[PDB]
Amino acid sequence: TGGVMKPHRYRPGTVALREIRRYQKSTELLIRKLPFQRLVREIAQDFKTDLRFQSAAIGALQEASEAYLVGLFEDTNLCAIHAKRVTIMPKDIQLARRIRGERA
Amino acid sequence: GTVALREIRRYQKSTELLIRKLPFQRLVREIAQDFKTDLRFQSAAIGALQEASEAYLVGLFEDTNLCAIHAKRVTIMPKDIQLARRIRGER
Amino acid sequence: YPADKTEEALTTFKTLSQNSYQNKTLGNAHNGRSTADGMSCDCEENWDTVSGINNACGEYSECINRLTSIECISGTCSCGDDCQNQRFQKKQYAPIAVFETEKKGYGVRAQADIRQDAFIYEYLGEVIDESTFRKRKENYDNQGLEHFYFMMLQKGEFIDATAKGGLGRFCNHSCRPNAYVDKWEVGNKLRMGIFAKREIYKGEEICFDYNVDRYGANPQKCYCGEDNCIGFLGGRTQTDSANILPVPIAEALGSTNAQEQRWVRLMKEQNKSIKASDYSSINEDYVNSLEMRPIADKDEASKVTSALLKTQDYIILRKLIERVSLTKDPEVLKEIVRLRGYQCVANILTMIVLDQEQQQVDVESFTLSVLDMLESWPNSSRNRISSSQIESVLESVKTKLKKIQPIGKKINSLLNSWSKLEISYKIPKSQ
Amino acid sequence: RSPPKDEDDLTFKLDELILDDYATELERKHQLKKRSTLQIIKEELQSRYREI
Amino acid sequence: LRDNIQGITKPAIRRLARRGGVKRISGLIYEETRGVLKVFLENVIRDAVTYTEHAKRKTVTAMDVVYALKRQGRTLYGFGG
Ligand SMILES: Nc1ncnc2c1ncn2[C@@H]1O[C@H](CSCC[C@H](N)C(=O)O)[C@@H](O)[C@H]1O
Ligand SMILES: [Zn+2]
Ligand SMILES: [Zn+2]
Ligand SMILES: [Zn+2]
Repeated sequence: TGGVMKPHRYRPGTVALREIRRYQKSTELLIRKLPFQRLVREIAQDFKTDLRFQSAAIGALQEASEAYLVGLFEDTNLCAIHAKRVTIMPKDIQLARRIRGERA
Repeated sequence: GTVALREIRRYQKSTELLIRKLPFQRLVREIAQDFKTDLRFQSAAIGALQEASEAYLVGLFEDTNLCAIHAKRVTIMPKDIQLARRIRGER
Repeated sequence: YPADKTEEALTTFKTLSQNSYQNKTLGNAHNGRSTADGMSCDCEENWDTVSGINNACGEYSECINRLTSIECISGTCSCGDDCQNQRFQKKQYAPIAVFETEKKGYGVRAQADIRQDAFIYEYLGEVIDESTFRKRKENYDNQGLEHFYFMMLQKGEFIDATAKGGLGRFCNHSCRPNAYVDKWEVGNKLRMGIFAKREIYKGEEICFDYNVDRYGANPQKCYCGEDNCIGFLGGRTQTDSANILPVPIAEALGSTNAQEQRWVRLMKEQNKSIKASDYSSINEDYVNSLEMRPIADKDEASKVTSALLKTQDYIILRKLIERVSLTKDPEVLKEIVRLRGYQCVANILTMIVLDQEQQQVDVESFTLSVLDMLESWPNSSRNRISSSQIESVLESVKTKLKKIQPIGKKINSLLNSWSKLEISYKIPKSQ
Repeated sequence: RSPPKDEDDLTFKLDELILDDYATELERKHQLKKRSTLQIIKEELQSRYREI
Repeated sequence: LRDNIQGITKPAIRRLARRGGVKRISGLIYEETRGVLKVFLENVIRDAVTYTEHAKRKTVTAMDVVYALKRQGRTLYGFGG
């Protein structure tokens, strides 16, 4: 009789609310540097090649993309809350972009 | 319900202004009075204000209709008004 | 009610007011990563001037830290000192008593009515590493202790309640428990608390689900008395090759941990698919490939009867009936009669030869393989059959499969033999 | 191991037994006159070694 | 470089949504977030590229990026603006 009682798992939302507080308190970059840099180079390749990208330009692009995505997710959370849901769906993303004017 | 679609089709096909001129004129003068007294007004400025306010209200009502559509409803509510204003960036 | 055993239970171990640590590194929150920016709730301190009690961070307050299972620390949080979210630190346990149960030993009872979601008692013990846990487990197995006293605080860190701990070690397992264990963060440390899953009245026993990992240990029968009891204490076993079928059912087929190991080791490691641990779907190939040996133990006969009452699979029942055919010990057969094996065999017949999920030739082979031991078992009185009325099922199946004349003639011989038996006299009772 | 409310033991269920039919069946099968013996057994089971 | 749009991994976009106060995430949303991120990056990268091409240079500097972002009403502070 040497068995061990298990601590079970957390409820859905508890670790979510914890990590919400943790990411809203801290300020580090959430997108990995090298895959984002490769993605930026892939997008820039389509117009004209042999285009070198300074580290500061890549960092500014990353900061702008993170700010845009955070604002869009705040608006999409407001959309989901308005529809009596707690889970965001792509339809809220499309509606937020529509009302913001980014999507025609 | 039928006369609702009749009104939608009639007003979406029409181009004249729907806000009555004299109450809007008195509203503009009453609002402008508390910034500065003895203010005169050109008629064209009042017409420009009326046209801009009507366009803005039409756009707000369209976005509010979209918000009402999102919540599986057909009736617009004040919460749709502040949702559209909050997302559009007004305070 | 039962006599109180609180002091007697307390004398059996070294009472602790707080968790003890093997070393300062173990038990630290965030794997030892000191969150210097400790999570401070924005609650304003609500001091009731009459009682002088800081009502901030209460049960029905909106304290974020309370929701996220984090305790407020005095001098760091805006809630002030002595807030209502210092339950672990203030040690405000629910009032409980110890009473001797009929079969489970000492057990914990509520001395007062306890609200839903209320903190009952902090599980206490020594925080130990994995090697120390293994050494203590081996020592206790050598000592022959028949009681669990280990709980997993987190990965690689366990809590032992054997020699030192608190009253929580006396809580008994219930398959429909009224309380549950939860993990909370107090400062830079991790605690394990016990909370009320429902409303509990005074005098009622306080129980929680053990969800016990055996780590290869043998099953222990569960005597909780709950209607939803599974009959054994357990939980998801070792990561692979540990179980293909439920124990009682596996041991009914003569399979053990070695035979359940061998099949998976021979195929899964050699690029052939075996699904995860799930007993809802029976793998017929394993049951066919299993070896069969005669039964000579009555507990194995009880496990066979449980397997008959539980398993619906055609192939498992085929192999159990074949094992019974190999079995010829009269005492085990008398035990099966006491367990009313005929009652289970009636349903086993009905599911296969009245309900038709299989082919008539294979069902005929099954019926010929199941009539033989029915013909062979010792019988002395129709009182045995009367507990099952399996003769009715035999008549129904000989009538349905009337074209298969060997089955009909065997059932003729069987009912002729059974009809010669008298009925055991049962004393009439007043009405 | 779990006696009912205000009962020391399950010996009270003996009073529902029909001892006459049991004695009749004993006399038929085994040719034993045991009608008084069933009563003596019942009384002794209800209270072991009374003061007579 | 071939189809590295998958480099924006699922935990990363989960973190980005989590900073916005979102509690639950649908399984189909990730492709939509990747698409809108691609669209935004496409627009800003296009504007930065033509800014660089007008300057007779072969390397996009941070000034072009901040200029392009500020021209889209997304003014960025901290990079020499
Ligand atoms: N419902 C139950 N049925 C049978 N044994 C139980 C049980 N709940 C707990 N136990 C036993 O109690 C152990 C936990 S320790 C509980 C206190 C201990 N029985 C004592 O009185 O000292 C388990 O490992 C098991 O052996
Ligand atoms: Zn608080
Ligand atoms: Zn507090
Ligand atoms: Zn049980």
